Amino acid sequence: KISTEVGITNVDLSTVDKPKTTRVTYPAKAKGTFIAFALFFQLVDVNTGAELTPHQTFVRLHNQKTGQEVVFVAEPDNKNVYKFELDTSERKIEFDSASGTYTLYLIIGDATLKNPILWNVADVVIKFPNLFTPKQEIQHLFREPE
Amino acid sequence: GQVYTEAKRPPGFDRVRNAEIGNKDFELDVLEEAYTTEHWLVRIYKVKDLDNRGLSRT
Amino acid sequence: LEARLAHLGVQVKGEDEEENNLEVRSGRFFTVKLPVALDPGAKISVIVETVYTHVLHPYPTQITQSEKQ
Amino acid sequence: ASGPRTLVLLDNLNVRETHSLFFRSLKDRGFELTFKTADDPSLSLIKYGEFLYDNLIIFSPSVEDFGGNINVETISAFIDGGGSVLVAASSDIGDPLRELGSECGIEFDEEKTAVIDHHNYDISDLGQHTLIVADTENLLKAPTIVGKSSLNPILFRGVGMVADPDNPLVLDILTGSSTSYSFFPDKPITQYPHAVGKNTLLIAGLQARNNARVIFSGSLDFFSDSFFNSAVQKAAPGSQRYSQTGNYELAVALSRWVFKEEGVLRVGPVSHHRVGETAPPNAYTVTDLVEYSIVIQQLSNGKWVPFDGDDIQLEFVRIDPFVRTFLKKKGGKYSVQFKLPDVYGVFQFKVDYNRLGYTHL
Ligand SMILES: *[C@@H]1O[C@H](CO)[C@@H](O[C@@H]2O[C@H](CO)[C@@H](O[C@@H]3O[C@H](CO[C@H]4O[C@H](CO[C@H]5O[C@H](CO)[C@@H](O)[C@H](O)[C@@H]5O)[C@@H](O)[C@H](O)[C@@H]4O)[C@@H](O)[C@H](O[C@H]4O[C@H](CO)[C@@H](O)[C@H](O)[C@@H]4O[C@H]4O[C@H](CO)[C@@H](O)[C@H](O)[C@@H]4O[C@H]4O[C@H](CO)[C@@H](O)[C@H](O)[C@@H]4O)[C@@H]3O)[C@H](O)[C@H]2NC(C)=O)[C@H](O)[C@H]1NC(C)=O
Repeated sequence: KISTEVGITNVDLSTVDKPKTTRVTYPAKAKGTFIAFALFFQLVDVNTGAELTPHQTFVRLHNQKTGQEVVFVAEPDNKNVYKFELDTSERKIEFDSASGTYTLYLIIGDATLKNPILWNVADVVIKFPNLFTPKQEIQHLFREPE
Repeated sequence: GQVYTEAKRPPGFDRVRNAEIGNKDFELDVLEEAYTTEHWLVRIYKVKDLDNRGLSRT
Repeated sequence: LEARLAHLGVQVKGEDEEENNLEVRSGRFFTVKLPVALDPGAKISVIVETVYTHVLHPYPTQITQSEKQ
Repeated sequence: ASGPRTLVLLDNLNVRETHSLFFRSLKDRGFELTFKTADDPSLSLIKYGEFLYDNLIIFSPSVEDFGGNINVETISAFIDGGGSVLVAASSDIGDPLRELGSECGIEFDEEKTAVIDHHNYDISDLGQHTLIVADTENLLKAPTIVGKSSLNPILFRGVGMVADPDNPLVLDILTGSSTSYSFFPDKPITQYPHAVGKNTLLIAGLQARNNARVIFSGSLDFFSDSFFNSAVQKAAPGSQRYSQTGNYELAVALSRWVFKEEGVLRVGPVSHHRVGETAPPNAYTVTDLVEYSIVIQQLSNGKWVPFDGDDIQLEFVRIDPFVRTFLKKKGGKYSVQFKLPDVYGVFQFKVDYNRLGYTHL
């Protein structure tokens, strides 16, 4: 039960080609705009070469205009490198409404680490395609005498 | 599909159409029974109210 | 049970009936005139009979189709 | 309102001592409290078709046999008879509690799953980062359900839940921070977690169609005497350290709301007539001015004072509203005058006042 920094090797943002790639360090809000998209991860402990799977490896998409937030889990690959991919044609239920700009937050939490990161990497562009409040007033339209 | 309408027929027989019933046993989701005359000639049900706890059914 | 009384009739052992006048002197006491006056030390079998109505209430108000009220 | 007599279940009788402050406050309002062991045989909510205890409180996680007459079906009948039920759960939910939650539309998580946070867990957790510090930012933002004062961060140590998107009634009195996922403490995640995002309510509450408030509270630990009197400071470096948790005010407010004390609206006599008359005439003629007046009361500490009633909407409807106007307050009555619509037939005055944190009308 010894806690060490989570660390990051290379946040590689690679736009999907319906394939140019860009790379950014951990404290660097990626410059540019990406329109769809799969990004590359590389988590590694510090003070000792050790990639350590953290209990929480999410990817949050935030819609600033509408306020909706969708969270995507990340799966480790055979190369010990997480990969997040957005089809732009699948997940119609997941993404009902298309928003021009989406915040792409990164969340990495673990029981035995001491550096919970929430820094957003860059912006994403996706182009896949109540009762309690008082209701609007209705006024009858009277007929006209001849 | 339980009443024996005829002397020698399958239980749940229909005299008018001379055929056995298909959906032998089922439970009405919304229509609780209210009255059924002695000869089953006129059946009166009663639409249930909206569910209290707001469940999908009833 | 004063506001629930049905017919209330008095009797005397044997074939006889008595008149019970209704008066107020409070639970609307009934005055009964004995057929024969009785001196001290006498005994008179008065078979008072009354009937109360609407005094039985079902404690389970809403029984299902198959229950005992 | 409802009867003072309340029956409270306990996993062990030693809970009353640990839960002393809240129970005392709950007894300030004249409530009669009867504590029964969760497994007591002589546990009878209903007897001879008449409910004994008007309100029910449950503080017993780790239960699977409620007792003689207490069943999920019986509790459902209770809530259908106007009872108010309060529940709790701390990592030991049990199948009966999950069934009762499912009936009302709240999907309790797995037995061993506790809501977790890494960005916001206070220094007092001493172990897995599960001592969620729910901030006041994310809240219901209502005046009746969560009070009207200002609160400090509320400590929560329990199992999260997720509201069903079919229920319109279910209202989320709280929501977990964007980082709370509510999964197994120590196990890898290979599938989508339960309420991974802002959907982990943790204080979800119901409001039945017949006005039977129910408040499925996330954690029993939330009502603990230690939580009421403890200090809060998020483990994030350099966060503020409030001296008082601010949990007591929220607990008292939710207790008052669930027992028909803080918000209740009763509809008084209604009256409608031609302008210039005194009695409701049969069969109003077409294009005839009509005046409607309805009194409404608010139950402020039992006074039954007149409701403020800013926005109450009258609807003149046949199958769909022909007219929809705003009642005007005048001498305690909500009165409006409007010409009847040209179309003839049967119609319905239908004053409907459904607002968040209030009674239905
Ligand atoms: C025999 O039996 C039959 C069975 O009942 C009877 O048929 C019924 O007749 C009624 C009325 O005649 C019909 O209702 C009307 O439907 C019209 C078309 O349907 C709309 O459907 C969509 C809406 O669907 C739902 O929407 C919400 C969602 O929750 C829901 O609340 C709502 O109830 C509805 O179910 C919509 O998107 C479509 O575009 C269609 O429009 C519809 O236009 C009518 O709406 C009118 O009228 C109602 C009440 O009459 C008002 O509440 C509406 O707001 C709207 O009001 C407008 O007209 C009024 C005069 O009639 C004005 O006073 C209002 O100001 C408003 O006027 C605006 O619009 C005008 C132009 O339209 C402008 O000139 C104005 O300036 C304003 O801008 C109404 O809902 C039933 O649908 C129909 N039944 C069936 C099965 O079809 C039949 O009447 C019987 N026979 C006889 C002789 O009576």
